[PDB]
Amino acid sequence: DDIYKAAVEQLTEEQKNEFKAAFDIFVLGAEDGCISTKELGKVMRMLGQNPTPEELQEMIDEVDEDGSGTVDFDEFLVMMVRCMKDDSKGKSEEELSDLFRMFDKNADGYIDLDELKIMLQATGETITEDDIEELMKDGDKNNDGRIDYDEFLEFMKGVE
Amino acid sequence: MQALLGARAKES
Amino acid sequence: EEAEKAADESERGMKVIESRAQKDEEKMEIQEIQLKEAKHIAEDADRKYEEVARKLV
Amino acid sequence: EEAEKAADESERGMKVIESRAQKDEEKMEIQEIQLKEAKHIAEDADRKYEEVARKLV
Repeated sequence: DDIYKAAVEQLTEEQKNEFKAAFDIFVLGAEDGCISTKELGKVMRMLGQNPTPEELQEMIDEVDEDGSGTVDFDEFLVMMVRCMKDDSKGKSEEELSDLFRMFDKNADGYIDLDELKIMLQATGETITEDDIEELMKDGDKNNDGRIDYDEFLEFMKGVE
Repeated sequence: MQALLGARAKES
Repeated sequence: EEAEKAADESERGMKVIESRAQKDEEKMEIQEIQLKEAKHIAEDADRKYEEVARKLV
Repeated sequence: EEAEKAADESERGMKVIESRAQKDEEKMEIQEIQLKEAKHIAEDADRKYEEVARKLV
């Protein structure tokens, strides 16, 4: 959920106070005052849409930063920055291959933790082996100790 | 959001 | 006299209805809260099913 | 006029709370039916749990 909380960070927080007032409104129909699954149904009919107990509960999961089983206010910010289809360039076989050429610096086919640390250190931004290794895992669903390209897709899926 | 909030059309 | 009887019938009605509305409102909230729980039991029932079914698998 | 208005206003009171009882009644029936089904799903899922738990065995 660090993408939605980064949007929170990268965007202004007065929109977040706006969503706080909207969440105060989201006590209406809320036997909890919050946005739970049922409360997401009623908040969305208060918001205009209506997701499903799976869609409401999954947005909950999709806003479960803490795993609070609800859409909390912070989770409601996540929601408002979460209910569309925008993450672009769909980097896949073609584009993530263009990338994997450098992700897998090796010109071989595996972003090992060294390939990943090198690519990150090349990003210019601050790099941690927490970063490098969490991203290894996001890769290493096959768990090669080294991000394969399928691991690379389980890692950078849609991410741009 | 716009047509709903009318004069206060703010969120989206 | 009839208007007062009507005041009493529309007021009693309102009170009977408020009582009924309250019974139905409580049943609504009771069934809604319990629905969320019944759904959570279904999620848990399906969850325990999946844990055991997955073990079966 | 006061008695009739008491009846008329209490009747409007009643219409709103009767409509509320109706909304709450419909919703509690909906939630009750959904509860029964969420519970039946849970029971079915619990039955499946047991079907799979005994089949797990």
